[PDB]
Amino acid sequence: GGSTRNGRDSEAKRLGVKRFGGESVLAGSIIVRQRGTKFHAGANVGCGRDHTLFAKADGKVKFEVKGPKNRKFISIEAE
Amino acid sequence: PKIKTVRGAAKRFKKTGKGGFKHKHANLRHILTKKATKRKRHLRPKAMVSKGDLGLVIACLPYA
Amino acid sequence: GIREKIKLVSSAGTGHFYTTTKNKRTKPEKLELKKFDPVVRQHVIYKEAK
Amino acid sequence: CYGGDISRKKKLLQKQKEGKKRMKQI
Amino acid sequence: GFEGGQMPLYRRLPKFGFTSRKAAITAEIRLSDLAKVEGGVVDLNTLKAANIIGIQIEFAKVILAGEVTTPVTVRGLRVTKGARAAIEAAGGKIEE
RNA sequence: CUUUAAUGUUUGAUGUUCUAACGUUGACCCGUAAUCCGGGUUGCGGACAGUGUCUGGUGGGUAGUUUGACUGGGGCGGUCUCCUCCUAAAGAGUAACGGAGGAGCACGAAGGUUGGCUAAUCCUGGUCGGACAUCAGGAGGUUAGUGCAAUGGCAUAAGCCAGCUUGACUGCGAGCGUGACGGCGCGAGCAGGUGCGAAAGCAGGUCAUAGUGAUCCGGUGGUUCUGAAUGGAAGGGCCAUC
RNA sequence: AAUUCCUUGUCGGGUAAGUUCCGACCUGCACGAAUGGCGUAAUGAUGGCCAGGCUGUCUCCACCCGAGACUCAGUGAAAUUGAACUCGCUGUGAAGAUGCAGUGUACCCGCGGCAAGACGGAAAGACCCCGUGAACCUUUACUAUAGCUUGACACUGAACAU
RNA sequence: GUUUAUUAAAAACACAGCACUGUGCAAACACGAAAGUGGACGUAUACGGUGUGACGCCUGCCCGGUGCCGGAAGGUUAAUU
RNA sequence: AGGACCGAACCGACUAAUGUUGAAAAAUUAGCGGAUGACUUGUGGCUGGGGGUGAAAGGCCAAUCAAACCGGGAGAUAGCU
RNA sequence: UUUUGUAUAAUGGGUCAGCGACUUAUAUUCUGUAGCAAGGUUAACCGAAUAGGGGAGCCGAAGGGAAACCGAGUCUUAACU
Repeated sequence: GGSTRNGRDSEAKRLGVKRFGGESVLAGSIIVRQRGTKFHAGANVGCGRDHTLFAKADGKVKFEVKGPKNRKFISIEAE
Repeated sequence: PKIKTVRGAAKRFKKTGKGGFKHKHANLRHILTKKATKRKRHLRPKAMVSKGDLGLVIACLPYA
Repeated sequence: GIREKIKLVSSAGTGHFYTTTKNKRTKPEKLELKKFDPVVRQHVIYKEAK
Repeated sequence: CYGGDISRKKKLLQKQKEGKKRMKQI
Repeated sequence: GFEGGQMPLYRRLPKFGFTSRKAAITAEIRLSDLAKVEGGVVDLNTLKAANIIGIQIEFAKVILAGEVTTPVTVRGLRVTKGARAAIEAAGGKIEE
C-alpha cells in the first residue's frame, strides 16, 4: 500500500476564448507546460515564461491553424 | 462597561477615508533571499482588507 | 543543505548590498560581478562573502 | 473466545502447527 | 476574532505601528471659523478660548475648508497655499 | 622582549597556637521547699561549630499539568506539507486506509546574447581493439536529448559547442488568472542605468510545473522619521536583511 | 510443576473405561539458588486424587407430622403506571407487533395456578469509543519545590608560620 | 495467630531465625518553622531501616549497565571579584 | 511445664439452608474455629483529612474512603443532555 | 424529544391543581421615529428641584503618510505619462 498522495489544481485551461472580448492583456489560454498545445500568432505575442498566453491588444480571440505539421497558433482579430 | 479594543488588532489595522482598514502584507520579515524580487516589490505597498473578512475587523474594533 | 548564503557589498561608499547563495565545497573563488546600485543609480562592482 | 480479529487467531493456529512440527518428527 | 483553531486574521498580519506623540497636540482650524473668533486676530490660543480647537494644542493650520468673506488677520499659524490666497481674498493680513 | 632571583611593597592561601565573641542536653551556687528558664563560680570546646542573604548540586519525599488527529469500534501498523499521471464522466472543479511515483534541491553558470551545430540505434569496411573504445561509409528520422519524478512540451530547436558577458537589474505597472481568506501566478509597457548584435530586437534567472514556514521575538547594516523641560543620547519607527 | 503455549506430551500404576491423580524420562515454548533452591515429622474450617463405612445425592420417588398457600371476620401496604374497547398465524415496517394489511378463531366476568411474552419492574451501567472531563498512582514525562549538602559575606577576634 | 466490618480467611500478613546496612550518644532517625519530645531515663551483646521467613543439606558465575562507597593529580565549572 | 490437649460461658466467621419490597440496611437455624493467651472485656485518656491508623486488604476513622463531615469561594465550569 | 428515518419494542410524563426557562446594567452598531440641522449635545453639579443654570467634554464638518510634514489632495519614486 502507501500508494496515496496527490497534486492539486494547477488550473491550466483555455479561458479567454473564441469571441472573447480580448481586452488589453487577458490570459486567454493559461495552460502550463504549453507552448505546444497552443502558439503565438496575432498581434499578441503571448508566451509567458510558463508558456501562459495573453492578448497584447484589444480584439477578438481567433484560434487558427498554420504551418507545416499542422499546429494551433492562437491569434487575435484586430479592433 | 466600555467595550475594549483587541489591542493586537489596533496595531495591525487603521481606518481610512471610507471605512476600510488596510493591512501590511505577510511575507516581508525574513527568509527574503530565496523569494523573487518582484514578489517583495509587490508586497511593500499597503492593501485594503478583503470583503469577506471585513466583518471581523468591524467586530473587533468598536473604537476604531 | 551545504549551499551557503552570502552578502554582496558595493565597492561604492553606500551601504547597499545584494544577497546570494553558493557552495564552499565546489568553487573556492570569491565572487566578482557588477550590478545596479539604486542609491548611486549606477552599476558598480560587487564582491565579498559573509 | 473468537472476537473476529485476524491476528488474534493466527497466533493460536501458529502455535497449534508449531507443536505438530516437533511432535511429528519425534 | 476567534475562528476555529486557525491562526486569527489580526495575527497573520504584521505590525507596522508607531505613535507620533506630537500628533496629539496639533489641531487644525477651518475657514468657516475665525468669523467667530471675535476680535479680528487669530492665534494658537484665542480660538482655544473660542473652543474650536482644544486646550492642550500648540501647532495649528488653516486649510481651505472654504468660505471666508469678512477680513481677518491670520497670525502665528501655519497655513496652506490655498488658504493663504483665500485669506488674501478677504484682504486679510498674513503676518508671521 | 626575555629566564627570572631579591630586598621595598600589594593583597592571597592553607598550618599552628592563643580567648575575649560564640556553644555546652559537664559540675557546683542562688533565684527556689523547682531536672523548665535566668544570673553567678567553674570545666571543656572555640573563632571551629550554628543561624541569615545570595549560590551550585541533589530531590517523585511533595505539588501543578501535558501525553495529537484521520481511523471502516478503539489499540497496534500506517499516513499528516509539497509536485506529476490515473480514478475525474472531452470547461473548471470533484472523495476514499483508491492505483502509480517524486521533492525538503542543483547552478555564477547549467544565467544573458550573438554566431554555429544535429541525435539514438543498426549494418559494412578498418591497427592492437573484442558483442560494446575511437575512424569512414550507408541506412534510419528524434525510436535521442533536457542537472532530477511524471505528464505537456521542444527542429525558429527549450537539444549540444563556442565568443563576449552580468537583465539572476532598481523604481512602477494597464490588465487579468486563481483562491473563503492569509496569498499565490502572468504580463505588455514606462523611468533609470547595464550586456549582446552591424542593425532590427532580445534579457526583470534557469523548458514548463515540486525544491517549503504565517505572526511574534530578536541580531546586523542603512535611514534626521520620532527623541516624555530644551540639546543629545537610550530605545522605537522605516528600508534592507539573518 | 501454582511455571508446559503446542498438550488429552510420551511410558508405567490405579478404573469395565482416568483431559484430574501418583510415578519417571528431559524436547526446561518462558524453573534456579535470600523478589532464596531442594528436602521436611508435626500443624491446616487450605488445593487435588483414592478407599472402607454410611446414607433419598440418584435410578424414582412415596407416605405422614407441623408453619405458610386456600375459605371466613377485622386492620391493611409496595415497585409500577401516556392513554386502552389489551387475540393467533402470514407479511410489511426503525429491519424481533395486542395496535398496520390479509386471514383464522373468539358469549360477559371472577378464583386457584404455571411463568413463554408484554424488548416485564428494579440500578440513567460493571462493559466500548468519545469529552482538548476529574481523580488518584508510577517513573530517566516537563517546570517547580520541602529537605539534604556546596561556596561567598555577615555574627567573627589576636599572634605566628611556611 | 491476623486481615478485605457489609460477597474474598488464603498458597496473603505476621513470626522466631538469618543477612545486609546506618548510628559513639546532644546518637541514626522520626514529629515539629522553632522550642522541645519520642529513640531512651537506653549506648554497638544497644537502636533504626531493608530483604528473606523454623529446622536440615546448601547459598554458583558476571561490577559492563544503575546506585551506593572510596579516591588531594587533571577537564569542566555558580555565587563573589 | 506449654502462643499444650477435648470442650461450655466468652471472642470469632468456614459450609448450607432460608431470608432478598426480610424479624434484621449482614441476621436467623444446624454444624464449625480459638478458648492460659500474638487472649477477652468495662471504664477514661491521646493521635485529624493529602493527615491519622494500618500482623498491609488501599483497609478503617460515626451505616460513605484511590482521600471524611459541615460551612465559604459558589449561580465553579459543562464544545454535553 | 432526538434523528437520514419512529405506532415503534428509542428517551420522557400516573393524573389534576399551583410555581417554573431569553432578563438586568454600561457600552457599540444598524433599523424605525421625533427634535435641530452644518452644526448636534450635555455629563458631574448649583437649584424655589422632571424647570433653569453648567459646552469641561463628546460627535460630525478633509483627508493622505510609519512620521515629521503636507494638504483638495497626498503617499509611493531620482520622476510620474
